[PDB]
Amino acid sequence: SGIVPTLQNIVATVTLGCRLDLKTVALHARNAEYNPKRFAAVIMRIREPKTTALIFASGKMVVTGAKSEDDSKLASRKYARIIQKIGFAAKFTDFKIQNIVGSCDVKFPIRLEGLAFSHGTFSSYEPELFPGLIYRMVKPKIVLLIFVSGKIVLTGAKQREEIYQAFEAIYPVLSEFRKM
DNA sequence: AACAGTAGCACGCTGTGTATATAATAGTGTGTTGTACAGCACAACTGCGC
Repeated sequence: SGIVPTLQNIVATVTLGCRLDLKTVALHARNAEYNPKRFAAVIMRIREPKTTALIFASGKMVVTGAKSEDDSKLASRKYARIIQKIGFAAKFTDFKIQNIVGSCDVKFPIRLEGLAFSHGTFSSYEPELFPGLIYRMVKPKIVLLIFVSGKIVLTGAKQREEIYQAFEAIYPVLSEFRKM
């Protein structure tokens, strides 16, 4: 082994606590998009940490694109400050990470059909529909996308340890189904 | 007759469908409920006439 998964995307939610006028928000923000007809939220962005926020009239906000939990909270506080600077009585509350995505490379090809047959109740593999095997782990409850190349995607985690836990649990199985 | 330029065709590369999680919230679609409108031979009935 020796491989440890790399975090790729962190999704979080934040309650600003006050109602927002989206045209005002979009108008005053330096990096905003807002087309009511397409989606009901201002799509705001900041350069550091590089992230994207979906800002709603209710004052709720979704922050995505961060590569670390630190970066997620940091960028979230920053978006909240922007809203304040524009003039609303916003508050940075209820910061919570909802989804963590990770990925790695085991460095060997995998026999997906064998794995799907062996771990049938957790696996779903339809190569004509999507080339990767969808593995639904029980403990921890994580979803893994397994590819012939040996590249692995882990998602559905609320905490970093779950990403790490799942990979540790899957590695022996990937080894059992290697090609070379 | 030869050379240069322009147009057309073919090939290669980049971008967007499929799948995973996860939050946000008002809309859109579907289903259900309510209201309104549109071959014998003999056996029995029944029908007609006295």
